[PDB]
Amino acid sequence: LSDEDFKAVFGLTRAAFANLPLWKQQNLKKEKGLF
Repeated sequence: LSDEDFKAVFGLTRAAFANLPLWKQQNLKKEKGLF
């Protein structure tokens, strides 16, 4: 995912996503298109 497209997916840039705690990253990744 391109950073800005990633932002379009998750609402925040990859940097900001990584700034999030592991569980939050996992939650967002699950929400993306896993569960």
